Amino acid sequence: QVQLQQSGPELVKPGTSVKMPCKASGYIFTDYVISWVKQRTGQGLEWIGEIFPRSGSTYYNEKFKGKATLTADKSSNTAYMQLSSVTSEDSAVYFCARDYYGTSFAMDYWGQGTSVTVSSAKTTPPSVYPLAPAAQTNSMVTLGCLVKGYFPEPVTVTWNSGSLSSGVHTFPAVLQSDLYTLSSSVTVPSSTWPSETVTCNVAHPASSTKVDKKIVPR
Amino acid sequence: DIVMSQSPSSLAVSAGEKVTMSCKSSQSLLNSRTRKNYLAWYQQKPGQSPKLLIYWASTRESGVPDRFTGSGSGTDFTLTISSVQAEDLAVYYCKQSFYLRTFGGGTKLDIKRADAAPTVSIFPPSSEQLTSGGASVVCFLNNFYPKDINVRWKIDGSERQNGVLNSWTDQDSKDSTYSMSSTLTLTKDEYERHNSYTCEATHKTSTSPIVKSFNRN
Amino acid sequence: HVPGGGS
Repeated sequence: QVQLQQSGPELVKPGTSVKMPCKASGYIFTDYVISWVKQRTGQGLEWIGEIFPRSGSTYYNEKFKGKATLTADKSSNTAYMQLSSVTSEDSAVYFCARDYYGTSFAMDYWGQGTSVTVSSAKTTPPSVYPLAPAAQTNSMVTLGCLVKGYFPEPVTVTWNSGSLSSGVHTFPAVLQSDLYTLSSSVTVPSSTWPSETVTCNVAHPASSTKVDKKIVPR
Repeated sequence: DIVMSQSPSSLAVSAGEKVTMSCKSSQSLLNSRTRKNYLAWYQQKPGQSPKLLIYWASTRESGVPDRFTGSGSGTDFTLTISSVQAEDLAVYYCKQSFYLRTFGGGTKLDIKRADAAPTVSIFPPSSEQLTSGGASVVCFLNNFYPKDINVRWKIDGSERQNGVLNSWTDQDSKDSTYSMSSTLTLTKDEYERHNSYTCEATHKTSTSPIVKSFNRN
Repeated sequence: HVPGGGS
């Protein structure tokens, strides 16, 4: 498979620079252009620019001229986008994409996107708390984890290392006072818990923090 | 240079129904040589990267169900979804690649379905949180439709506004329902002054609120 | 390397 491998989440200070890689595999890197796309939280997609890795030739959306700088390293099959003198307006998810120049002129494969937060606020790891439940006569039981007081976004939340996949609702974070709070619920049958173990796995890449909180009753 | 317009900005239909959505460009996207309109459609589901659906205005990409059809020419373009599925919940973008690239502002597709009442579950503060001097009481309102829901907290029968944080999910791609999280955050000493904690959901299934409580005991 | 399909 074609695959575009982008870096993890990034916090960067106002008025500095960030450089993010897009590692290409599964095809001839020099045959296709690499496009970059911006998506601000809850907004549409916006084209930044493109690079031809064969020649290093670039084109830009006029707004990102001098903001964004696109490079390519042919020896590592890796495209880079640098953003300079960054502001809070540059806080967005940034996608890289394989662009089938010559024929389709369409973006046929996308990276998973790199989340960038532009802020002078402090990376703060989360406090993670179990939500254990009385009965309103249900054959199912709902559990949860409270993920409190972290910065920046995101946190990843899985349950039983992602073995409990369905019945999961992870809620979007809300910002208050330079700090995020979210929650996650998992619904399983009364047969499986508390008889078996249910553990929520909270990852916070920005602080290299990883917690496992076991849900235990009463 | 080239400006793209999408309409309608939002759209809702039941599973199995047809939808069409329109895309307008400020200049023609037809190349006289080649004969192709450089117009593509993209799908972006919640939390996911975009996926190419259609290129050259009408050519389906590989991996794309045949219920997705693209049409139009020059400056006016249409995406048709014959027989919408639960899984088609997304924002749909058109995009110009005639000269540079421009995306439209998108068309969000919501899904309509039969009305469903929330499963309500209330959670008292964890001991670990209480150890630190804080107290959060949490209420999960799961798998409801439609999105319109109200939540009220009560402390010893009295409604409480301060310290409440509410968060909604995006519509579920399987059952087309919505979920909500409501968190009442108080100080420990504030939490221990009182005993009865209720979260009450009001949802347009009924008038009668769905009520969930515990005692501190 | 040209700007798009129009070229």
